[PDB]
Amino acid sequence: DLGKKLLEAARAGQDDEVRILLANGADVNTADETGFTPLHLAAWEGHLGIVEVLLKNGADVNANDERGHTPLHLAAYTGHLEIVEVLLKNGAGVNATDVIGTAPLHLAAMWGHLEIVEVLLKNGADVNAQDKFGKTPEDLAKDNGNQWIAQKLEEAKKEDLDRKLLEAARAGHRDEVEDLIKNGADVNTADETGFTPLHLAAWEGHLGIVEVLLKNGADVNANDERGHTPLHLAAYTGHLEIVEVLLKNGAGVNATDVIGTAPLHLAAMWGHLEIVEVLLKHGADVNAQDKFGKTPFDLAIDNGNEDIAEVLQKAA
Repeated sequence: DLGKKLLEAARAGQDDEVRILLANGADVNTADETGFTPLHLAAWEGHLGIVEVLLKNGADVNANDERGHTPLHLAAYTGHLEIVEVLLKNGAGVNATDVIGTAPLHLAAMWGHLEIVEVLLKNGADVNAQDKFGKTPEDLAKDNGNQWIAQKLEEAKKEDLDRKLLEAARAGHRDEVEDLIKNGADVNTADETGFTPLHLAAWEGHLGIVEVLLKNGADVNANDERGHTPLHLAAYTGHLEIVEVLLKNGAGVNATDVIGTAPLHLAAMWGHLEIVEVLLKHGADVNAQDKFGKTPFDLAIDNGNEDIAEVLQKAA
């Protein structure tokens, strides 16, 4: 009956009695009739001291009860922020669900535990997880009156939809892009360096996605942190058909980055003759110097692109 005495001590919060019982051979993973273990109970009542002890003595951080509740489900239910951080620390399942489909984030967002919510998200909690009733954490927050947590969850949702749109744009998944847009993703979002979905599509040469993004209000002249526009990226990677659509949709043909390089500079240095001819036809300044002083002609000569040098020398 050591199991009963360990369950009791864990619930009451008797730190020493927990150690005395474990030392005398108590099974750290015993369970009452419903399925709660010594860890479940210590997490339900908030005894951080016994939590750390039990984990250190071989407790299963992810034990389930009859209804599929885990220790993390409980600590998130009772608002004990310190215990949640430690359960995750030992490999607790941030997205473990119960028979109803409820995850810890459903619980921390239903009982107004702002800190626990942002801690769960940082560890990978899914804001779009739906329970058996079709409720996400954001739905339960609005049903109870936690409006700040609801906004935070909305923020994380848009943050996640934007990341997906950037990746879909890079990878060339026209279907995912168009659906992400129809779900409210910002076509103008930007990663840490300032690349928008239209930057990535032009860089990778996915013409179909360039067109879609532009038809949905994408900033054709958006600048990354280095001052590059999508046209800069299409010109130097050599995607002729994208350059034409970009220019047809308002692309500044004389945009300059932090180094003072225009698209013509990049097309001439990388040796894309057709794009050089198209840029000139659309108004590119043939004589433009970058901050170091080089013209596109000098860059073509530097790289042995004689055809390009000829065309630039004639347009000058």
